Amino acid sequence: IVRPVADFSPSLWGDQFLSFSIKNQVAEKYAKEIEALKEQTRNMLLATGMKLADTLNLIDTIERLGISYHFEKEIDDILDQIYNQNSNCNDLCTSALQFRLLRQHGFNISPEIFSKFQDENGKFKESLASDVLGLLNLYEASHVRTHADDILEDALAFSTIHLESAAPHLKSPLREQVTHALEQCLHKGVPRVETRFFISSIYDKEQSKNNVLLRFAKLDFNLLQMLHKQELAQVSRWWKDLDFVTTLPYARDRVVECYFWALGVYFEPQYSQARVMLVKTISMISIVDDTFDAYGTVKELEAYTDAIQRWDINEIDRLPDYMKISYKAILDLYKDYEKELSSAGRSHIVCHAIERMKEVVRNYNVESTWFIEGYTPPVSEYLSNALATTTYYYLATTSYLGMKSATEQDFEWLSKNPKILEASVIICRVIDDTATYEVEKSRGQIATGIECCMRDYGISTKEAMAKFQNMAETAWKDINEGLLRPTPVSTEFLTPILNLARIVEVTYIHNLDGYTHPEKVLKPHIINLLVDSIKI
Ligand SMILES: CC(C)=CCC/C(C)=C/CC/C(C)=C/COP(=O)(O)OP(=O)(O)O
Ligand SMILES: [Mg+2]
Ligand SMILES: [Mg+2]
Ligand SMILES: [Mg+2]
Repeated sequence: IVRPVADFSPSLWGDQFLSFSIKNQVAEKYAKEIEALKEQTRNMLLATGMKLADTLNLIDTIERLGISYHFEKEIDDILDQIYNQNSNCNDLCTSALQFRLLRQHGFNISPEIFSKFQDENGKFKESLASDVLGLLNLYEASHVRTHADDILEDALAFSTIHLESAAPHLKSPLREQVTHALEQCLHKGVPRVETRFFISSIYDKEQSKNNVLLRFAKLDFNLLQMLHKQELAQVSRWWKDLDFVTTLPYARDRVVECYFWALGVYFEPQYSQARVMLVKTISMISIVDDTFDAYGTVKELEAYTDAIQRWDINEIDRLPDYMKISYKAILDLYKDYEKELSSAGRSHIVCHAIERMKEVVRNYNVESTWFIEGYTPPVSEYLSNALATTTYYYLATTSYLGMKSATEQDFEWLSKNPKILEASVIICRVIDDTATYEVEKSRGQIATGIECCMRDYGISTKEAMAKFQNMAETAWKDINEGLLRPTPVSTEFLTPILNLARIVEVTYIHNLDGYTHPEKVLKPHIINLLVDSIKI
């Protein structure tokens, strides 16, 4: 008796990532020049007597070039002084850039800086329609607004229509920059993805470009990439020596895509241990999801759920043979995590990710019960269960394990479901439900998010999808507020949550599943970050 037929596609990568040997003489040549270039760039930033506009473009450029992680103190000192001087007598270009940079760094600059660009209605003067650089910087700023910033309600609609109108007659590479911004704003994009584009497609082709910065950025990207390929190789060998590819054939083989996810949360060198731990957890929870979703009967899913709650190797024999495989690999993974952290006396913190995982599994089992019964809950009740099945409470907790500065007090903050984490989870939930509604409705999912929304409020599929779209917009306003100073925990521990929200937006862009169907969205990203170097 049982089970379903297989419909998931295999790893489109094969074994091309399994073996990477660093050219050690090259790695050392790149690092040699980067040291030199890094200090020239420090002295650019610490130059006395620059104009406001010149300082902001410098800082903007270093950030989009992806080398700003080298200068976090310098950039901060400078923005703090800009914030505290209240300078605005400027143009739309400089004002909007000033607003965006300060807010992204948590400085609660007043949105009244924009009042001089508006009439008596809080609607932007149409005489600004001929100023393309002003419109571009306004467009990017409009994505960083909060609930206190309703003066900016018109800014996205206003800049968009006039950038669309101007774009075809613009010189290059400006035209390519405007066209790309309309597809993907800076604030909600994945940082490595935006950096690759900017270095190669834009800055490399500017006539105004600074040669020192460009070469710095190219060498730095390509050097980090060698690190990332080493990480991916070692994770690929771990996945292979597990061999779920042949013994648990019902599950997707997506370890490379899971690594891309992890790289989106943080790309810097100091988080290499954190990235390796995170990707192992993503790929394992993905197998557990396919067990609930694509193979296991209601009886054995109940046994799997209770074994996860009790968390004890003694429990394996109460499970079907095929569940013994994954269950043992899960218990083993956390015993590994404990050993790796034993060297800095941080083993005790592992228990936090584990409790979050038990929670994910309970809700997988509820979601299954709803399916068998054909139950369509209220939107209220649907959310109470379906928020945790995004796994985002659990990946956020897991992202802290490998960060050497995460303290127990940091995990306690996160355990209370703070507002910035709840918003990141809400974005994942509603975007995934909008993108995959038809996919599931076709194969009997009565308990799908949009369908609860339709039955509850008594509305069409169009109106349901627009209410979800709107929940996502509210959630971004709450993320943006959550970054403002004074912060509840250090900023280092907020950025991973923000980056989780960015991954959703990039993966589900234009509205179909990019994780299940990687060749859609992710394949070109993975090639640009992890296969092709930037050509010097
Ligand atoms: C939610 C999400 C996009 C997570 C991305 C990162 C991650 C943990 C992937 C694991 C596998 C997963 C949740 C696939 C979605 O399919 P599904 O339809 O079984 O997921 P669902 O039950 O959350 O809709
Ligand atoms: Mg599922
Ligand atoms: Mg699934
Ligand atoms: Mg789904």
